Amino acid sequence: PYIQERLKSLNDIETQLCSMLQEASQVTFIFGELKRGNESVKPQFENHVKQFYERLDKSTTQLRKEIQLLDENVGTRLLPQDTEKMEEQLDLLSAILDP
Amino acid sequence: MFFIKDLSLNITLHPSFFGPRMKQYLKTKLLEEVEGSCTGKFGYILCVLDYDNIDIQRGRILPTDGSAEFNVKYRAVVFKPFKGEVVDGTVVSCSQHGFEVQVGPMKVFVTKHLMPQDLTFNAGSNPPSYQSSEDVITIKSRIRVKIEGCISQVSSIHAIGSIKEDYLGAI
Amino acid sequence: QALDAVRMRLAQLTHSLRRIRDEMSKAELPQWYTLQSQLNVTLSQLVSVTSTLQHFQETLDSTVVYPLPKFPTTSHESLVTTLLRKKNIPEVDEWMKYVRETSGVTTALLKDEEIEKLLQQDREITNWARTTFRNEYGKHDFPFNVDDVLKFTFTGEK
Amino acid sequence: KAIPKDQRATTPYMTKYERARILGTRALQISMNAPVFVDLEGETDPLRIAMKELAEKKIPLVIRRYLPDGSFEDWSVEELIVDL
Amino acid sequence: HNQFECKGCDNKIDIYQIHIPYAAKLLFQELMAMNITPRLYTDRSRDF
Amino acid sequence: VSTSTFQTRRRRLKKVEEEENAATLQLGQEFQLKQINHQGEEEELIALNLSEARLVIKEALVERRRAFKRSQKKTREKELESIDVLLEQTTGGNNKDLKNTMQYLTNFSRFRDQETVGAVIQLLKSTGLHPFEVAQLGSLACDTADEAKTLIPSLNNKISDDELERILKELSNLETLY
Amino acid sequence: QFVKRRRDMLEHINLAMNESSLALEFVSLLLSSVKESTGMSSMSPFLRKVVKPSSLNSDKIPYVAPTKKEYIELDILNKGWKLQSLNESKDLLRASFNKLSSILQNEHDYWNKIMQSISNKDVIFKKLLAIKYG
Amino acid sequence: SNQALYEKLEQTRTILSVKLAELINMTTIAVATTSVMMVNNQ
Amino acid sequence: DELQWKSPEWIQVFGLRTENVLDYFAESPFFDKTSNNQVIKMQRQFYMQLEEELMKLDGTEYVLSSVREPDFWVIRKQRRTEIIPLQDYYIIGANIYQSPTIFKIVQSRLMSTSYHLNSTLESLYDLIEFQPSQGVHYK
Repeated sequence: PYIQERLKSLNDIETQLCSMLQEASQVTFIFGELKRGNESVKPQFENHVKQFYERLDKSTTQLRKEIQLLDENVGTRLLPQDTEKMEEQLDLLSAILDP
Repeated sequence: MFFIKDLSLNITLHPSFFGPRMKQYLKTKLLEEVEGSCTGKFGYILCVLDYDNIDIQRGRILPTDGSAEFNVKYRAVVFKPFKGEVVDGTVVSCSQHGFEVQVGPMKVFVTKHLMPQDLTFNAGSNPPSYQSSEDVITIKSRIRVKIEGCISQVSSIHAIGSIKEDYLGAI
Repeated sequence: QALDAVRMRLAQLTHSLRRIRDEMSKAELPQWYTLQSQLNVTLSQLVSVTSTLQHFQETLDSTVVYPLPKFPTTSHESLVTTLLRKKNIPEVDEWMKYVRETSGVTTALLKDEEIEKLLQQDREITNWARTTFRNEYGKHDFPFNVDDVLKFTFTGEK
Repeated sequence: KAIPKDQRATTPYMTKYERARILGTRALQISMNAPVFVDLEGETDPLRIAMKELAEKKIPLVIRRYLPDGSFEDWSVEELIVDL
Repeated sequence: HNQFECKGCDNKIDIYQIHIPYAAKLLFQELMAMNITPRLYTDRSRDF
Repeated sequence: VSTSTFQTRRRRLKKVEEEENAATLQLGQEFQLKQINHQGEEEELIALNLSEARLVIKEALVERRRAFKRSQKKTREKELESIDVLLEQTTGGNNKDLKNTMQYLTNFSRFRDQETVGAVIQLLKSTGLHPFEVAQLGSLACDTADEAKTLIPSLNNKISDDELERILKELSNLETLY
Repeated sequence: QFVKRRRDMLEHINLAMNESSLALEFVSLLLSSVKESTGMSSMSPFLRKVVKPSSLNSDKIPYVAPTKKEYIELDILNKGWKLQSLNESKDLLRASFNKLSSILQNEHDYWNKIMQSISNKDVIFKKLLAIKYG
Repeated sequence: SNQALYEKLEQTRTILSVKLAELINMTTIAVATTSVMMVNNQ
Repeated sequence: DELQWKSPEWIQVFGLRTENVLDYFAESPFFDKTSNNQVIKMQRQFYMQLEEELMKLDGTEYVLSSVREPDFWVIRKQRRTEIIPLQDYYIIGANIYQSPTIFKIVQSRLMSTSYHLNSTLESLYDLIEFQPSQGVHYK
């Protein structure tokens, strides 16, 4: 369903955020490495740190759009039977009469 | 300046309000009628103090209609400008005739002729300003004014100010 | 005038501290957001106090503090020594010694020269980091009239 | 100046004029849709309502009795004897 | 416009309203035309 | 319905008596310094400097929010925002007069804390000047005793030139560095 | 035990309290010397009573700042300490990342079983969801 | 009412990014201990 | 600035009094042999009149900034040119008091406060459990 798609998108956004956090950690530790005079991680430090910002930016673009879609869907896809019981019993009854 | 004054208002209640939320309606009717008003006699009645200890007193019932009239005593912070008073404030408007300085609840107008000699209105400036060599006065700057006189218009008090003398002007 | 500001900051900090203790003394403890809020207030205060200390630290390094003739030196000397105690928290200085030993590498000997080269490496690394920050930051973007209808149904006029 | 309750010396009984004015005033207020302090046992005339309120001494009014000097004694309708 | 004024007094503030029989409003205007001042005050100053 | 005062006056029919107001300390008939309490006792005039006025109003508008939630039962830049919150809760909202007064007071106040204000209050009250002058001295920051005696002409000879400079020194120190 | 941990926390925070307060009082008296003027009012009542007015003194020195500028080791100590703090912070952040990741696993499992949760008829209300069956 | 959510979220994003970069600037650069405390805060 | 020097026995071979307090100032580790007093002493070997003698000589000076007998005195270390100071030592209870700053004591204060702040912060920070729907709850 549509709501399922929305929820899936939101979950994806959550995943993105998590990624951002992880690469924040990476960035911190590897900055610690660079300050100590290890430059070998300069490629990997900046990569993880830049991939973080890229991932965070992507999540921001994805999340803000999702919020806009919710506002546009108000009144459209989003809010602002005993005859069924009877058919069940009749079915049940004819089944008893003719097993 | 900026005084605290002991005042009393007369409100009249129609009998239908003679219920349990009476004192409440009265204090409310006081804050409606008095707070944010302005009179030549007291200045701007800005804010009523001690909302809990507003004295409602007893209400004399008028003898024709059943209504009841109270003398609500209250304390308020007021604002009344005086001639000769020196005030800091902000420029809010600035034309070829002078500029207005918003001071508290009231504006004060500084006519182009109570201004330092070389400080003159230049309209090519954006926005139009007063442009001395060591001063530029425009629509957002802070000024110190001396109130040359007040005009009472029982609804507001307007006044006219000078920045010409020593120790005045921009700050 | 500076000492007045310093005393103000210290007073505020003391207040926030007492408040924290008060919140802790209650069994259930306060709403977490409130505790964090007060914590932030304390943060602002202590930042102001450290910046003010440091700004006056040249002027604070400048003086001598001893008891005046009116001080009850006879009865309590110990409280006077406590008030004048310049010894750090033995734990703060034990983790200062522990941090410093753990702080990489970096052993005395040295000697300076080579230590200034180390500091230089740190500073140029800082510059590189700043540039990187600059570029990385560069990489992102910041029908009808109801009355008339009714009137028709009641009188027939269009 | 206002005479203290413990020093009041006017009649403990309600005057004809007082009673006529209380009944007039309540009836007026009752008629201006003021809250009624009694069970209207089917009553509709505000004077008959007023009479009923005064009959049960459920009238929240006070008589400020002025003395020729300007001073006064305040008396509650609840406390005034209605021998009229 | 809620404007009040008693020019000559320059009083735009200390003003009251009263309910009197028009014949008295008349009588008072008449006594004035005849140079007599029937000043009406809403407070007392004598006591007794 | 015109809001009255705490004192009485003889209606001599001659409305032509009112004088002007200046910095000869000739405030109104209303604002003269020997004035009368609601309880009837004669107390002195209360003029507030800003900071002091900013606190009175703030302290009062909060006492009022309390009472409204009771009956419901049955950094300077940051403060400019919080204040506009308090107003929409406690004031009639149409009160543009008060809204500016708070923006003004909040931006022009020299002393932030009630402690600091009290320190000014203490200091300035040994001088026994008019309550109007001590208010001005608390509102207008001055460096020279001339600056003071120029912006507050009401002084001139009430306080010495050097004793007034002592005070401006202690005021400048008490000044809150926002 | 959690409560015991709370006791520890309270203990530490209380120590902080005492220290900073002490500093403030000392400052207060030292100021009570000249200005003040109202500054001495920040002193505790017992302390205020205990000490007669007019306490301590001060002297003039430059060159304590120059001696401080002469010795540059404190800056190096600062850098190192900062680095250490950065490391601890790194570890902690890694931990947070893991925890939040797993939390996201379970929560989105819940949300997926709830995408599977099927219908729009019934009224759902809320920190947990409840349905009105009746 | 959803616009408020959008505003709060955007403000939150800006705050997060800005605080991250600015904290990254704050360290590298008891003063050091104070700096560490500030880092912890951010 | 962090230390306290005491030679409690030095009182015993003399007794502790004013000129004594000066000399006992000389006995403690806080004293410097680069001062003028040491020179005067050595020259003598080979209390007002002392102050009179310090006016002739040029160098660092240590003078008497109090007498409360037999307990307290300030002894001032000053640089004479007009007299500039340096630092101020107190003598109370047969123990030399270190002249600790101004700035350093404040440093101590800040340090301590900050430290325990950190402790509380971490300890409490471990405690909370976070759910997106539940926010932060304390179990």
